[PDB]
Amino acid sequence: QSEAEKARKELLELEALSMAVESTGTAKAEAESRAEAARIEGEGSVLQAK
Amino acid sequence: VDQRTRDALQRSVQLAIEITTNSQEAAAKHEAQRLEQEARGRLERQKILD
Repeated sequence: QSEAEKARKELLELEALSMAVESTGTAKAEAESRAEAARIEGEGSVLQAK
Repeated sequence: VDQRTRDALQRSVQLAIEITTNSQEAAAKHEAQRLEQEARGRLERQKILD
């Protein structure tokens, strides 16, 4: 179990790189979508107010 | 001289035999259990390396 643990530390630190991706990628995606929609509304509001 | 003494000595050897048959059957079982663990040690480590 000391041998099935020196490798299991390696399986764990690779899951930490992978879980970084699933989380930073998900939050990056839902936030850049809201920033783009609000830019369209913002450039239109300048014209609409003109 | 007496026969019933020779019987009492006859059951003495029937035991002596069973004492050596029990010792190989216990020495085999301890080797079976040792190898069965040398595989499990690798089969469990191999799943983690996959």
